Amino acid sequence: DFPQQLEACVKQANQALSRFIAPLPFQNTPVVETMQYGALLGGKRLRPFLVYATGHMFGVSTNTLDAPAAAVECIHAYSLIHDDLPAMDDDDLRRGLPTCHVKFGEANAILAGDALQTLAFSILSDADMPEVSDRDRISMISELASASGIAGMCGGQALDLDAEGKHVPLDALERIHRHKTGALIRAAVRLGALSAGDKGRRALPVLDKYAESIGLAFQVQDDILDVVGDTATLGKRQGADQQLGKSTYPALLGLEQARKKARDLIDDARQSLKQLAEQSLDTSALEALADYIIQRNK
Amino acid sequence: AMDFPQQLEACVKQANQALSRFIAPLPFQNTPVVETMQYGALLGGKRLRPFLVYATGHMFGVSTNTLDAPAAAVECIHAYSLIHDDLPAMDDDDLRRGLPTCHVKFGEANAILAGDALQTLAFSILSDADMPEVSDRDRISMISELASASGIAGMCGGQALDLDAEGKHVPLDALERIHRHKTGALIRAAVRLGALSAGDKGRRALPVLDKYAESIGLAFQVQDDILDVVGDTATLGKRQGADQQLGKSTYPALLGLEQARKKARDLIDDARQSLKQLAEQSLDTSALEALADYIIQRNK
Ligand SMILES: CC(C)=CCSP(=O)(O)OP(=O)(O)O
Ligand SMILES: CC(C)=CCSP(=O)(O)OP(=O)(O)O
Ligand SMILES: CC(C)CCOP(=O)(O)OP(=O)(O)O
Ligand SMILES: CC(C)CCOP(=O)(O)OP(=O)(O)O
Ligand SMILES: [Mg+2]
Ligand SMILES: [Mg+2]
Ligand SMILES: [Mg+2]
Ligand SMILES: [Mg+2]
Ligand SMILES: [Mg+2]
Ligand SMILES: [Mg+2]
Repeated sequence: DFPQQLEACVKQANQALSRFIAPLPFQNTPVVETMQYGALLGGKRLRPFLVYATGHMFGVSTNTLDAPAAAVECIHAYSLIHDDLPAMDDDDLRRGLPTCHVKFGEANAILAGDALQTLAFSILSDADMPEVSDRDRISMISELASASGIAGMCGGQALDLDAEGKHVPLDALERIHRHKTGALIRAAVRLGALSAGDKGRRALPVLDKYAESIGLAFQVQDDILDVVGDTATLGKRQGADQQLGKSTYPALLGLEQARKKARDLIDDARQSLKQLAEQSLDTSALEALADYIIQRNK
Repeated sequence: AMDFPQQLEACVKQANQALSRFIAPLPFQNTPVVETMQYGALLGGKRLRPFLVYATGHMFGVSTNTLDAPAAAVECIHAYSLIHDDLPAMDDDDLRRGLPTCHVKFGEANAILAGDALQTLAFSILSDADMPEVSDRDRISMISELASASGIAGMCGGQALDLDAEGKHVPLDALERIHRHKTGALIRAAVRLGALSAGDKGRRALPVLDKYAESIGLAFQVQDDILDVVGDTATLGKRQGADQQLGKSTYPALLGLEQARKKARDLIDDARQSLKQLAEQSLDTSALEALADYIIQRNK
């Protein structure tokens, strides 16, 4: 039952984040309230899911995986807070609630996003991960940083800002999505595998292919749902991309062709999972998620 | 012997070289966002935090080349913090380091992402850069420290209290709290990163180096408050009376100029008292003595 595994992942990840947010100073001040709101209230937690599902393949303990799970979700949550700001996408709705900058003001959203970024790295450097070597811990931190910064998520966000109003062609659009979305999703998978020493790293070339495909599919589905989704189901505004002239898969290719591309990427993702079930790994959660990425309505 | 003004410039040249070396391999060169990081990180600034890193590591025989990593890292964090600080939602400044601020020059969006990227870059340097005499444990401790000094327990927490204190004329203890977090934490991290580069010898010095750093840390910000009142815009690189314009809670606003000055003097008195304990173990404290003094003698 995949919806129960989602649900359980959400609960598990939220307690992980709360564990790491609890010892922080300034509890019940605006800025920290904004971090909790942005990190913990709503969300599918698909990236934590990727961390846990990857790590679980190699038999690493869930409790260990809480660290990298919470960390990728901190980067993710920070990314949404900034992405909603007036200078960026100017959204007032996210996860069925007023966005961070709307409820707490711009200054607090900005700072809460900054602080969440930093918390991702406190967690990866300070958290208990019993069976993870120092060298491996450094590799997780290195990967998360590269995936989140100008070579990954921030760099894609900048390609996205520059492509507003230009209706860039397919190759450039692929480049935007792979960076702004794909990179962090590949970091999730990679953090899961990096928790698992030699066997985890032996799976990386293939898990990489898997991650690059679901990562891109995830963003084209995000683009598709922006066009055809209900504001009430999505938790954020239908038509937000059209309204700003964002370059997207549906705007360029139309809906049918964009759905077709997302399906091609999941077919390919499934091929890469087929190679892992040959290294004796149980890919069942990673397959269910890959389907879910393009079948979901939120 | 020792000629502070040329050490300061050599440190700027060395830190800029280090920053540059870590930015060059990055993708999207000559695009608005990397232009914004380069502008905000490299064009001007005193590089006092890198000075702290270098000077501290040098006391323990640590190689300058190794120290380029933590030093560029603390300066990456510092630079990001300024870009976000000047934003219209924050301090709404149009002028820094003699030039238009990143948001005026590049747009708000580009300034937010440049800042975001510079923070991340800080952690990519500490995780990736070569640091041959530094152990894994010490590199993790460098990351953990920069992290807790940069976020809500340090610089960001400090910026949020600063923002909350606008128009609220907070008393001395709450003002000290603001300054120790928003400014102190990162200067202390520069010192800690220098010491952690030296492994065990550096760790044994931390209790004391912390006392030093805690005092120059606070001093830094009270002198920054004083300079906001009495400084020439053209010398500061930033607008005189910006604090007074936003109702910021500052040392001079609360205590007046004489008393803020005296508090800065007293904190450097204390900072140099701590450094005497380190010179007693035959560590050369002269560069940190000199910097402590420059922190309240400076006019920018
Ligand atoms: C926020 C980041 C880095 C990426 C996602 S793209 P987006 O602006 O389309 O995201 P939403 O549709 O706003 O959820
Ligand atoms: C920029 C950070 C984190 C702290 C310093 S306080 P400030 O806003 O007074 O600094 P400036 O005077 O704007 O340089
Ligand atoms: C497309 C994207 C990177 C922005 C939102 O991603 P998401 O649909 O996983 O958002 P949630 O965390 O709210 O589920
Ligand atoms: C007061 C403060 C922490 C912000 C500016 O610090 P600073 O005077 O070192 O600024 P520079 O990097 O421009 O020298
Ligand atoms: Mg958005
Ligand atoms: Mg966006
Ligand atoms: Mg979208
Ligand atoms: Mg300020
Ligand atoms: Mg300011
Ligand atoms: Mg100031």
